[PDB]
Amino acid sequence: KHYDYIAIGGGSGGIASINRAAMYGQKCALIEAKELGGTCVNVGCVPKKVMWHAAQIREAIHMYGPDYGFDTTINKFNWETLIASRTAYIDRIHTSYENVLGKNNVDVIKGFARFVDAKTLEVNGETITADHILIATGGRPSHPDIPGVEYGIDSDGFFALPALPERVAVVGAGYIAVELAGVINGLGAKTHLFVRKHAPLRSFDPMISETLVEVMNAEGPQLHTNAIPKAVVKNTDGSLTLELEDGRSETVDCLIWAIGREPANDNINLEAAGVKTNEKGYIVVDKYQNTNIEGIYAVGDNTGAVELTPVAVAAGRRLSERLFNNKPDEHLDYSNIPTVVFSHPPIGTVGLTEPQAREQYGDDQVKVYKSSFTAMYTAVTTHRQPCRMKLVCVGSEEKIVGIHGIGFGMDEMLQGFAVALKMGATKKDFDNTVAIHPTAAEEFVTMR
Amino acid sequence: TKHYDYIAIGGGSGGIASINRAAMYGQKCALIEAKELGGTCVNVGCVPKKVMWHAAQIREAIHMYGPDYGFDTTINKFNWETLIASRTAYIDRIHTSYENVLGKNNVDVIKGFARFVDAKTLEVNGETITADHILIATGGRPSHPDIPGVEYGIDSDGFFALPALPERVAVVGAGYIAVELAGVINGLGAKTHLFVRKHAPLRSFDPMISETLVEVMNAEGPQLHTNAIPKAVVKNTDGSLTLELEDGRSETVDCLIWAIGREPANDNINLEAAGVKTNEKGYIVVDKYQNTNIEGIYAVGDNTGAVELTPVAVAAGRRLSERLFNNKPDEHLDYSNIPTVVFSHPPIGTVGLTEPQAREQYGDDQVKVYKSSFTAMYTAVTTHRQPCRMKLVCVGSEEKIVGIHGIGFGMDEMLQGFAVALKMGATKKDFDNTVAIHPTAAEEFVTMR
Ligand SMILES: Cc1cc2nc3c(=O)[nH]c(=O)nc-3n(C[C@H](O)[C@H](O)[C@H](O)COP(=O)(O)OP(=O)(O)OC[C@H]3O[C@@H](n4cnc5c(N)ncnc54)[C@H](O)[C@@H]3O)c2cc1C
Ligand SMILES: Cc1cc2nc3c(=O)[nH]c(=O)nc-3n(C[C@H](O)[C@H](O)[C@H](O)COP(=O)(O)OP(=O)(O)OC[C@H]3O[C@@H](n4cnc5c(N)ncnc54)[C@H](O)[C@@H]3O)c2cc1C
Repeated sequence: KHYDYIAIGGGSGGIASINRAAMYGQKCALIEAKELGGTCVNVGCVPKKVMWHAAQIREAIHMYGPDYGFDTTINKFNWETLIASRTAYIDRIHTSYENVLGKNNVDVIKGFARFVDAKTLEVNGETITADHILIATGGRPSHPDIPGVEYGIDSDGFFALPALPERVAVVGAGYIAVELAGVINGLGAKTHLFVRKHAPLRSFDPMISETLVEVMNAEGPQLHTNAIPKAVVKNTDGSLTLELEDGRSETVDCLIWAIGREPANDNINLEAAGVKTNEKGYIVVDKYQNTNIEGIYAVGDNTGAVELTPVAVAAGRRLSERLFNNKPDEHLDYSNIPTVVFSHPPIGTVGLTEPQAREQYGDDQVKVYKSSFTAMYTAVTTHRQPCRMKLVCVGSEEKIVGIHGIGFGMDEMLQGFAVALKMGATKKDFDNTVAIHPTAAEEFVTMR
Repeated sequence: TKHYDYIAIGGGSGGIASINRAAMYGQKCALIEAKELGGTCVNVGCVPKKVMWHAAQIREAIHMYGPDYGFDTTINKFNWETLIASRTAYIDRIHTSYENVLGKNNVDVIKGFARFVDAKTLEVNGETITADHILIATGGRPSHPDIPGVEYGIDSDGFFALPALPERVAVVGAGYIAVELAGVINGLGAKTHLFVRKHAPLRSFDPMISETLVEVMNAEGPQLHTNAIPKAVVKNTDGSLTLELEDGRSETVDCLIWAIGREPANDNINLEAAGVKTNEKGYIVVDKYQNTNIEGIYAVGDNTGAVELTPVAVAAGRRLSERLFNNKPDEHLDYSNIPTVVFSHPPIGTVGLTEPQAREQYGDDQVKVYKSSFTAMYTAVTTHRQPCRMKLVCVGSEEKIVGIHGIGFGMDEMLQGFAVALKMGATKKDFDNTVAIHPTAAEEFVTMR
């Protein structure tokens, strides 16, 4: 069959790009091998945040509730109820995506697509062709090459767990590892986080990784630094022992590898089409998401750009705007992208870390404002938690170039500040806005 | 007589903020406070109210949302004395923090009630003190209706003094304080009734907000009673109270809270002696710079009739001290586009014009509204789904944003940054060119179509 536009992959980039193209009168197909919504709906953003809210409830009950006067017994934590509630919600989201594609008159093809040539794809026996093809195949979890690697599960396997294990080891140091260790610790399992160097989230502003270690030392998970996995041994009683190169070992009931992800660009016969990948296997794209082959584009996690859904969505929509709505220079600016990590406590960051701003503008130019306070929710309890915020300003005008915070409230406060940063906010702009009291967010507009 | 450069009558939000900033530029200052430092906000307002909102959030997490997340829990005991002890200890720590700053600033704090002797002289505890600049920042107090049995009701000060949680509670009023208190008390488990005089609470807020709030109250409490005009309160034989309305409806509760309004506390300090003029409602009249009619006397905060919020008293007090003592002859607070959060169930955040106000001021042809409505993800997996509704109000070709309104989980922390953007003159394009953060409620404002 022939189409104007085909997107291979029904994840964040594929759905956003095909719906926007279909609005401009293009006849479109979307090929998806598994579930609509991709990694973020099914094994990513959405089920992760439900599990985070579940940890938050268990912490309100068990950790903070006693100092607020609530003596509570958790009679049972029914894991199947939570998974059944999470699954029904994701099923409702699937139905909504289908409804939107249908209204848009997009043909959804369920199957695994491979290139025959630059303009031709085979899917389920059938051959289809199009003048514009978007490869938005995402990625998948990496696994280390060590003895016993196969006794560990990865983030996909975490969402498929039948019960919460008693003792859990999470290996990795990026935001996924930190979020999963934070959620599993919050639900009551004995949780260990193993990072290779001295702290998780090493690329984040120092204030953020410092505070997170602080919190972890006070409330779990148990952090183990300088940990290089060497082997995993399955024990007679079925437990696992993770061996570190330095001789340390830990015996857990479940081990999750959360070391990194790799691109899923490999069994689709890119060779036929002549699309060039880079060393790491990412599809190489220019500013405009163009591959080396005229008429083939890539967006999302398979291009090696930052691995976030809003980025695959925004790049995918701007691409359909360029191709089909004659906006020849439309493209995503990949700077000043806001990130929230659903750690305990949450992290929000946009712009340059203080080290980056100093390297780029010089210490002479950089003024940093910082605030450290106890989160009001925790201030009346014996489990007080820090909240730390930093504004990084450059020049005499103190133009804001980085906003960073860790503490309750960071997840919802950051979006509006990211709009202000994108507009070119100076410290004066923030100070001239009246605070909202009592909130964590008013700290950014009353820094001195 | 002791003589000061600057004296503030009232140690609450505006008095403390103004005196500290004056003291920073070397002015010798006195602060007179008749009760506790921090004023209404610290002692019977912002701070204890938010601590009780958190306690209602924890009881809702245990009792309402937790079972659908798989937690089967028994609340063995809700110890109110423990909650009140934690709350009170926290406020005592804040009193100490204020004392520390004022002390480091060499401000003389006088505990007693001040009254004017003439335009430059105050008497406090039999002593006389004088100053070249006097700031009246006396705040306000709860109003009470003039009807039989009003004294069987308490007001919001009395709420923070409750010795226990009553089983049945009536809150009478329709503004943000009645709404917050009724949602907290309901969240804490009491049978709660909210009585409003017309069709909905928060009638001055954008219609989307009062509408959604009614929906939520009808689904999860408090019980809302509209067109309610209190006629009398009867104390019954058993101790309960029956509130009787003008149209003949009646309700028997164990506690009744008046949260109908607040009046200025400007009536017992002998303003006459100083020559200061107040308006019909008893507020002190000030200009753009917080000047009263008497040269050298100024007023800020709730006793001027401006918007009754702590950040506004603070910002106007600090800018007044900059204008007077740090050579900024034009410094003053812009009272437009002040953001507000209401800690209702769910919270509300608003800044700028409501859709009605924007249509009246700019005409229907100029106004473009964008709206979004969805289920809060926290509640979406439970049997107690709660709406989240958001609205951007835009004007002109450029779609300049003039109002941002929302009700739903997350509105309390997301609004500050969008208020900065609105203050910067943001258009809908500026929100649209910012990359979203997923999954949040706040990303809805940058992806509206
Ligand atoms: C545990 C976890 C948590 C995360 N949390 C967040 C978060 O909270 N916020 C956030 O912004 N980001 C989050 N992310 C990242 C986000 O999920 C990704 O960045 C986003 O999904 C990437 O979009 P995409 O379009 O590139 O690919 P994907 O969503 O991965 O989708 C690609 C689709 O291609 C399909 N497919 C692959 N090859 C073929 C083929 N040849 N034929 C047909 N179909 C094919 C796949 O089945 C898949 O559905 C998270 C990721 C993980 C793993
Ligand atoms: C229940 C409730 C909840 C609220 N919640 C919020 C909120 O969450 N956020 C928010 O921004 N605002 C909130 N407010 C509003 C806020 O509390 C007020 O706007 C703020 O306190 C006003 O500051 P002020 O300086 O004008 O007066 P106040 O804080 O009231 O202080 C005035 C002070 O003057 C003292 N005084 C009076 N007369 C004399 C005298 N002659 N001599 C000596 N001392 C005297 C009083 O004892 C008092 O301490 C709330 C108010 C209430 C009642």
